[PDB]
Amino acid sequence: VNYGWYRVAAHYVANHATWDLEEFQEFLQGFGDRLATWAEEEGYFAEHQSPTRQIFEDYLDRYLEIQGWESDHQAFIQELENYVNAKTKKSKQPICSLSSGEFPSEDQ
RNA sequence: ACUGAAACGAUUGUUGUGCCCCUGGCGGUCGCUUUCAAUGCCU
Repeated sequence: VNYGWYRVAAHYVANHATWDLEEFQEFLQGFGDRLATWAEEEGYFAEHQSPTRQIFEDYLDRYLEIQGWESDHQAFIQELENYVNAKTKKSKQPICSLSSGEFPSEDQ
């Protein structure tokens, strides 16, 4: 619940108590852009992963066809292998509740 | 392991509370217990 920041904010809002909500939002938009520039001049944030692009490129490769595309037989073994292990310690995230689990899944 | 193995939409609850089959009403009207009779017969 990170109670400490509510004390920080309440000091800045008490010191500048003359503000209304809209001239406050004009402050905080400038505070965010300072934070953004400062974070990337120091390099203090990561180039985070891109997993949904990869599984989406593989979703297209299984299920989209234009006439005259080359096509392969799907490896349905991976869809069974993921079900056979869905309740076994060697599965890291839960299996999909809306589908078979042939693509990587994550908690809802 | 049947997309599996076990699997209570459940618990509690008043169709309730008030209510005059009520008000008005003459068993009424007409009607002779009537009609006839020797306290009699003799001293």
